[PDB]
Amino acid sequence: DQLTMKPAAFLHELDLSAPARYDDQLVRYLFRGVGTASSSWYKASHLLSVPEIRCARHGNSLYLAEGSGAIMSLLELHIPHETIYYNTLFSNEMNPPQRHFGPTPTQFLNSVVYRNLQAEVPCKDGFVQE
Amino acid sequence: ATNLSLIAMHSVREGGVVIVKILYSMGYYFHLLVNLFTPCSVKGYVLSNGYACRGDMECYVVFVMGYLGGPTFVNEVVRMAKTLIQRHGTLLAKSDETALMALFTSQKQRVDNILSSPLPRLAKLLRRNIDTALIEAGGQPVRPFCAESLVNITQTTQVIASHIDTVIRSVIYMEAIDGKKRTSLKQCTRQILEVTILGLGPEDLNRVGDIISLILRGTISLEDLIPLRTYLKMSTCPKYLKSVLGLTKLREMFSDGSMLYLTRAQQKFYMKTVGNAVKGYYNS
Repeated sequence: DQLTMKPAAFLHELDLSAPARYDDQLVRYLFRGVGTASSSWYKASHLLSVPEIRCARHGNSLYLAEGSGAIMSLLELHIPHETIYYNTLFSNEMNPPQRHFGPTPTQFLNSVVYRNLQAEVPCKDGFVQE
Repeated sequence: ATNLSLIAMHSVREGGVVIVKILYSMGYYFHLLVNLFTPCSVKGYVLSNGYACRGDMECYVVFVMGYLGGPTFVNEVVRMAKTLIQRHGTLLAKSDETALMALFTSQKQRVDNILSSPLPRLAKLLRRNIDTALIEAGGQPVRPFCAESLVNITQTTQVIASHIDTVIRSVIYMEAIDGKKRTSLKQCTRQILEVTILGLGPEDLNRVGDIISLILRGTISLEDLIPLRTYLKMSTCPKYLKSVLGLTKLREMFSDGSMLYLTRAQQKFYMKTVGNAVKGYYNS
């Protein structure tokens, strides 16, 4: 919990109307023990501290260049959206022999949102997602 | 950045959220995204917890989209921001970037304070991780491959004794080739490592520090995982091993016959395994 407290996790709001000026640690992998495919959505857990992200329901949700969808898994758990769109750098040479399937994020297939999708369970705002 | 700007300006409704991961040592691209989204958006944010800290100030940037006029307005905002990034300028402020630099230096110092803590304080920090409630929305602990090869401290040491007995008997029935025996002994070494991190509870911390040092070193010798004479005390038929092969040949077989080099990501995997071992994810 101490990695996301105040002297590490900050919320620096930017200056809006400023004029046009002219100017190897393997130890931290002890904390990354959940998730066998990806390990990079602890950074996205800081995004739930923002209230304005959680005040963005009832719409679409574009996701760009995930590759594992764990950020998409977490955020579509806690902030549901109707239709989910998904993008990834994916060359078509990556396929196995005699197989044909496009970009499939591994941990998002294991996510609770996707299992509510295949079982067609309504979300926590009470609708079936897509 | 032009592509990201066009996609966000076409796709996002008013009051929508645009979250972009970014470094900060790539300053040019940072100022360019500031140029492309700052006339478009009404809010700005920079946020970064301790996990992004590499030494290059990685962070998320969150814009909140206000109104956007039309394709004339889209072309004008994109062209004006390209003009401003051409003339060595940006909409970013001075006091804002200095407070940003102060927050990043504070984050780097605090990360160095957390990582360089004592090992009982490391245990106190690992037991209080937020991986329990939030991240387990289907998230699984990073279990090693022998964790799926078990059915059920000292009985773990008995299992290790039986395992090394079986592997040395395989070495005996080999010659009754050299790199292949090294391959079998490296796999034995790897499984001893995985069973060891299975055995790493939140109580025995000397083995925790020793396994962390073995991972950080780069190679693993079987002399470090268990001593020669300590294992032969814990063995079953040590006299047969001394008669057939002997302490010279078995001493050659422990350390230098199974010197297991790792990759980067294998070291990452085992550090994740040690962290889960401290968090109480293998002994229930």
